[PDB]
Amino acid sequence: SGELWPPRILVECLLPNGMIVTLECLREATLITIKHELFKEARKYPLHQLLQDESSYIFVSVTQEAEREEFFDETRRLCDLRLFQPFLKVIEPVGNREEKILNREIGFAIGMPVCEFDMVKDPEVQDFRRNILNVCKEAVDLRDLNSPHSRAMYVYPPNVESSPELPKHIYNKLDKGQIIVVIWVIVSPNNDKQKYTLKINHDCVPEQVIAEAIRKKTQGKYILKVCGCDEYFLEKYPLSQYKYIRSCIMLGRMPNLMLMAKESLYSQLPMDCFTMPSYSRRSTKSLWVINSALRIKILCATYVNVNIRDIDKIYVRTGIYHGGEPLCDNVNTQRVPCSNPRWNEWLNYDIYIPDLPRAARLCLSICSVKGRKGAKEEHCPLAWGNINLFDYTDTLVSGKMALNLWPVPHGLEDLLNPIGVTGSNPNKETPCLELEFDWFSSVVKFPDMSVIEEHANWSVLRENDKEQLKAISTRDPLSEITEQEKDFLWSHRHYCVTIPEILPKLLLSVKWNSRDEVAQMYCLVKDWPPIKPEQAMELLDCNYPDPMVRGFAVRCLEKYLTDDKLSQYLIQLVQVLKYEQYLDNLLVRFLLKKALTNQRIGHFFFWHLKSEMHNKTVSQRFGLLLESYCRACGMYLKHLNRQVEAMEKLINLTDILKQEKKDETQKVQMKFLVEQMRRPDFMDALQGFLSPLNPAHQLGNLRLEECRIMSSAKRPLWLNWENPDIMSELLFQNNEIIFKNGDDLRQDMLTLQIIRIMENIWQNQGLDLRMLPYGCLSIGDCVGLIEVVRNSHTIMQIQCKGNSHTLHQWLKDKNKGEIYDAAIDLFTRSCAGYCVATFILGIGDRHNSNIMVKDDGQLFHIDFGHFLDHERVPFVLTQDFLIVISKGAQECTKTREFERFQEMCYKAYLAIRQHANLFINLFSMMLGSGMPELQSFDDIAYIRKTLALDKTEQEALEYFMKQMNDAHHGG
Amino acid sequence: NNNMSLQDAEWYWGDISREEVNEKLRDTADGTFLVRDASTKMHGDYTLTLRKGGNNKLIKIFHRDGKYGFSDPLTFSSVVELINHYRNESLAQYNPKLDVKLLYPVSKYQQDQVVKEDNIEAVGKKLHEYNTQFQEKSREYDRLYEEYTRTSQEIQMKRTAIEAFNETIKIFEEQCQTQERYSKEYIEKRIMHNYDKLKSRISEIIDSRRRLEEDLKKQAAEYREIDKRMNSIKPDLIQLRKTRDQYLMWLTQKGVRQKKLNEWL
Ligand SMILES: CCNC(=O)[C@@H](Cc1cccc(C#Cc2ccc3nccnc3c2)c1)NC(=O)c1ccc2nc(C)c(C)nc2c1
Repeated sequence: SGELWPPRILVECLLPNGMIVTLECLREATLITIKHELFKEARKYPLHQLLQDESSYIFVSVTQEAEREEFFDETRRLCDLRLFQPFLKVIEPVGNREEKILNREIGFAIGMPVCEFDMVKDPEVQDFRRNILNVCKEAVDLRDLNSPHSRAMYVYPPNVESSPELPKHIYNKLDKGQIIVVIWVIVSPNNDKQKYTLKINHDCVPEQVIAEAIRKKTQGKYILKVCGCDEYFLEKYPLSQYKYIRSCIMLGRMPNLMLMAKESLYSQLPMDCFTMPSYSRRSTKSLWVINSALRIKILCATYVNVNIRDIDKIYVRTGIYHGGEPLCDNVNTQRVPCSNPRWNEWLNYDIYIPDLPRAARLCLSICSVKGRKGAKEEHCPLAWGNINLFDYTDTLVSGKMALNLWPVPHGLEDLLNPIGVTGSNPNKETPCLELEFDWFSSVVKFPDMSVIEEHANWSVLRENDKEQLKAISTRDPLSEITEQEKDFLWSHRHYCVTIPEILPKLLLSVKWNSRDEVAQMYCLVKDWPPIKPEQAMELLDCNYPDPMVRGFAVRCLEKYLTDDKLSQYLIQLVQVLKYEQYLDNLLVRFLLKKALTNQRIGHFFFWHLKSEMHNKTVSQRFGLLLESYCRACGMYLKHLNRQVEAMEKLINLTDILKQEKKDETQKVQMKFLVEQMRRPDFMDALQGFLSPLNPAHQLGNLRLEECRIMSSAKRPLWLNWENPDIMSELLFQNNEIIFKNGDDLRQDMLTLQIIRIMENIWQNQGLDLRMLPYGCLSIGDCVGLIEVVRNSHTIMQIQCKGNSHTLHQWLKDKNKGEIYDAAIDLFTRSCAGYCVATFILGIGDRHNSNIMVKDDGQLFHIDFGHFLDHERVPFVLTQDFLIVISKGAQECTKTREFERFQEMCYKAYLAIRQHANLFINLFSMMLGSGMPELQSFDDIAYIRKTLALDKTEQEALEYFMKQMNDAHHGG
Repeated sequence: NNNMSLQDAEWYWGDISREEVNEKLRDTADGTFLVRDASTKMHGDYTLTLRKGGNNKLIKIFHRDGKYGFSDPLTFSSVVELINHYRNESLAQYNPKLDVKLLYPVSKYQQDQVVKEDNIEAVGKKLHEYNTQFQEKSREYDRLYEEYTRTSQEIQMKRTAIEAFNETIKIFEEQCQTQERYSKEYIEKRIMHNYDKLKSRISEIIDSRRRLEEDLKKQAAEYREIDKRMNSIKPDLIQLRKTRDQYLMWLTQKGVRQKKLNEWL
């Protein structure tokens, strides 16, 4: 689709005078080259006297996606034109030259044309595009306010920790508060690499590090840099705080730093141009005065897509849902024959009109009931929808409304879908429902602060209940809440402020069906003490839809959530960007401020949003989000257009390799990819671009000597890219990456995020369970990038390259020396980590081919994309692993080394169970993501079972001991 | 007499998880209820779950020195005595906001009558037959869903190409209108060959768009028709899943372990 919708290409140019000329032009010819020759050729026609000046002419044609784009960018070749039909119209240029060039970079980076966003006339989208430029301007001003240094902070942000304080176990690995490091100063234009060795403390800042280095060479214009990648140390932080240095000490290796002059870095950074776009220039009474009852009329359904013979009667099932909880009983319209869907019935609800909360959010459905067989009639949903009862401008909906109904998602059994996004199906081949709302002779507006505040305070220091209040706040969010606790919490709500962590539990105790208690709760939430960022993320879930609760949660995030924590929780924070109901929320104005301040966050903000545009439910919401980000991202639009183009030639390469060559064997496929990747079109695209998995790594000349189709499951691609950095021999010699096409990487990406979180919990607490969470990234629909972990072998393969003693003897083979006793240790502290983690998350079966071992004895899994499914213990220490752990002793179960392996697993399981609230919050935000094994709150109930959260601390361990003993057959 | 054994009562379901009881009270009449052992797994709790107002409530039954009740006055002696008192008297005395009493108890004896062939000889064989039917139907539905997704991508792709052909016609028609204005200077007194080619190209493009319009119409019908088959298969998959799990739930209490089910599934 990139080139055309041929050995000889003929374009039928259309001159303004109307000379339809058909001429042949080369594909490599640019737009300017064909423009110059066409005018010379057009002069032979009898109507050549009417031609005007050449410079006042431009090309206009049709793109693949039907966008009539204008070709101001004469630099682009014919292949890059993305023409639909071979033809070319010449008209005088109109509009602004710079604005349309930017509109083409944004259109290509997003994947859809930007001109499509200006067709929609909905007030919700239009006033979002115009009013989202306050944050975009504010962010751009902030990063340009200070010296050129502030420009560098955006481009090369620090990769730092959340805590300067080193853990006790880590701090003992460096002696007397001092660590050694090597500096690789380059002093001459000719490559003269010299290394200086110096002793630095764990508290010194890079300014002090620079001062010591200059002394060792025998005001500063020099800044540090990680050798082998584009990471810089230009922030006034302790040197031990940086993530690279922490990794170097904890893996026990040599940190290598290089010296770069500041002026060399600043000249690399270009200027920024935020041109203000074109669209930037361009009787009511309160709701509480109404005393009627909510009545809604379902006129008819235009189309329904179920069989007449199989399905007898259909009906419409509705309900008013305040973010998951029903505000009243669901109402059924009377059943009608499938041939003629037509109800015209005034549905009546129990909700008093002033009782309505802000996020009323009526939910619809169209079920089908047969009743021929079975006592319980089988209601099978046919469609679903959602309608906000209050517009974005605090106005109750009125008058007839037409809604388009989505199809029911796969693997969903509920008649309604309260989790679905409020809106209408853009497609015009879906069931359409006609609604009518009551009209109160005026526009109904939700009350302001004054009306709500005056409702409160108008209607109208303990002994032992503090213990119960503390006990309530320490339970799981999904724990058993009883009607006696909810009564107890609400009666003692004024003493709940002294325990700020109890807010998520107290909001569950409020009844939104009444405006008396809702008004009284708004007073408390107004002056609630701030809570921890890991607990304020709980309020951003689906269960809390109120604007004040979600507004309060962001207010805590803006002050508490840091840059490194934000990067960890970026997948979830994007996922709670669909549970919001209005486009002009507070989360977007908070997420975009960070994405326009950190290029490291901005790199993943783009890719996380870009991957979810395949779904049509959030294609428009995220399209407007990326268009505003891409416009104000800066000069990163040129880098983000290199990766999108590079990752599109790969998709086309794999797609024709999957379908057209499925019958072909690997031998022909190997020679087929050799020819296809040989073409200069792929050579230019797949070279010299930043890696999507890490903005710091650069992918040099794609090395073709070892770049072959992996002979594995879904024919992946194993691609080698050299390291173009000057000092590359210290970090990476070739950045290997596996391009998985046709496999869902969203489940794997979430699994590795939990594994990253778990390892932080163990290391911080005091354990030293070392595991390998590698890099994963989903880019589009069923397409992902997987980072290769360098030297490694599957244990299935390791038994042929070297009987149960094969794994131990192989480890003892390439570990000769004193280091052998440390290779088994690392094989133990990594075995224990992946046994607790797999058991808790319930990852799928673990063969001897999903298990990877490094030359140093480290162990890690190729995490399957099927978690919480296989109660079940996936990883059991086989007879191969038990020999290595017990130092080769035949009495594996009773040795001291295996005893220390059990007490290592027990301390790990107890540590995670103490931080079980964090893992429950993370799993509860990906409900609307669409993973088949995580779509409802009953799926997270598996986590609460394997962690034994219901039982006590001592009852939980005997649940773990028995569960492992069912396969290990011995303690 | 007024206090029977909880074991023989129909509403008391024993020990079931919260997720296993939400399905029982799913889309049910308001006022239905059942009593289950508390999730915390002590002795004598017997939390009561009730469906009122469209959502599932929970009520804990306190127990101290051999009595039972909701609040601290533990007047009622046994659990069966307490429930039978609130079936004939609304819960409004306990709480003004709780109105509907325990109208329709969820019973396990009726579900026992639902199961055929209590003898073990037929339970084992019938489970295999139902699982084979369920697995075959599930494979059929997964094939239809994959096909239905594929046709969704084709009509979306074909629809966009229709939009492009509409715009190309507009550009060519707009270019033709310029010729009508520009040909006035010549007709009042080559051009004829040029005009014929432009008319020929537009006519062919009109046919090309029309063929695309017809092809989309045929593809749209297949997209709709298969969506009818997919919607009809699902209810049958629903009924088979209930009965297959019912036999497995009845068979799993004969002394087998979960590891057998994991390997079998
Ligand atoms: C499936 C079993 N059977 C095989 O034959 C295996 C055996 C074999 C040999 C050497 C390395 C490996 C590996 C690996 C690997 C490394 C890191 C990974 N992180 C994440 C996910 N998964 C990973 C997989 C496997 N071989 C391959 O899968 C294979 C295919 C193409 C290759 N092409 C090149 C250029 C190289 C260097 N190695 C390749 C390895």
